[PDB]
Formats: sequence, structure tokens, C-alpha cells
Amino acid sequence: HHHHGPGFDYAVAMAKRNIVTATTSKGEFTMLGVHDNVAILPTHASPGESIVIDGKEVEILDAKALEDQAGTNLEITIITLKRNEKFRDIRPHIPTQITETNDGVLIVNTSKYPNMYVPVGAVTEQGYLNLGGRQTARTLMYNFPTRAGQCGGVITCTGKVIGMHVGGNGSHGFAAALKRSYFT
Ligand SMILES: *[C@@H](O)[C@H](C[C@@H]1CCNC1=O)NC(=O)[C@H](CC(C)C)NC(=O)OCc1ccccc1
Repeated sequence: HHHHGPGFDYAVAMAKRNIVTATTSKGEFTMLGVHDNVAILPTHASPGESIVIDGKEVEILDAKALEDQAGTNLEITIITLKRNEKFRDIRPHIPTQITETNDGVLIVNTSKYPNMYVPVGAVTEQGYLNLGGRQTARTLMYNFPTRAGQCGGVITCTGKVIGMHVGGNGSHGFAAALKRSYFT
């Protein structure tokens, strides 16, 4: 087998064109660009009227904090950027279903955690979880000691973008599940 396996190669290829580092008033977050001018951040990143990407202020046209049908926070905020550059459309890589895997990779890219690729192993649906005081729905859980600064990180498996890191309790990490219908 190749030294660098399919999960890693997929993560790196996804990151190169669809992950940027965004700075809000709450600091730097890994940020997935989904299509056109649409990206996602952890809701607690609290994007304001603008964010910094690549040292430049980029206006935010809209920010939509996602909730499930019962009103429960999903901890995903969809933001729309005022700029002409379009993100490679990766919607086809986002599953229609909340998706588990035996082999997930957490992708983080900030000045604190530059080019971080971690195979977190099993990614399992958890559902409703109180994340340190923030009630959250549709979470995924992995057994890896994630830390502050990694939120916004992308969870992938080969061929799919399945979650966005939002929390952790010391020994485990938690992601907001991604579904294609969020972006269509
Ligand atoms: C990223 O901003 C950060 C990542 C956490 C920090 C510790 N390890 C991580 O992976 N997310 C949070 O700090 C987060 C923000 C909420 C408003 C969603 N809350 C959090 O992770 O609380 C800790 C906790 C999680 C689950 C059960 C009990 C406590």
C-alpha cells in the first residue's frame, strides 16, 4: 500500500481548496468553504459583519445559525461572503445522511495548529449533547483529546465531508454532523 493512504490524501486535497483560516472577534477558526461564497463556522465563533481571511477583511452578507426542527442548536452557522472568488463546490462530497465512519480524519488549520491532520478513528453519532453549557443536536463523537483552537476543524472520511468540530470534554471530541440538505 502507498505510504500516504486514501483518507489522508482525500483530507489534504479537500483542505487545499476548501479549508481556509477565518479570524473572528473570538479568534482563528478553521473554516470549510462549501460552494460559491458559502462557508461554515461553529456558531460560537460568532462571526460579525466581517471576518479576516488571508490578512484581508471580508464582509459577511449573512450568517444563519442552524437549528433542528425542534429548535435545538446544531452549532453550525452558515455564512455568506462578499467576494467574487468561489469555493470549489463540494456539496456532492457532503452526504445526504448523518454519517459515521470507522476511519475519520480531523483537519485543522490555524496559526496555532497549522496543517493538522489527525486520524481520530471511529466517528459515531451521539445526537443531543450539552457542550459545556451549550445544548447541541446531531453531534458526532470521536475518541481523541481535542482542544481549544480546533473548532471549525473538518471531519472527513475517504470521499466524504461529514462533520465540523465544535467541542470536547478532554478525552473525546464532538462535531456537528454535516448533511447536504443544509446547503441546498
Ligand atoms: C473550540 O472552540 C472548542 C473545542 C473544545 C475545547 C476543549 N476541547 C474541545 O474540543 N469548543 C468549545 O470550547 C465548546 C463551545 C460550545 C459553545 C459549543 N464547548 C465545549 O467543548 O465544552 C466542553 C464540554 C464538552 C462536552 C461535555 C462537557 C464539556
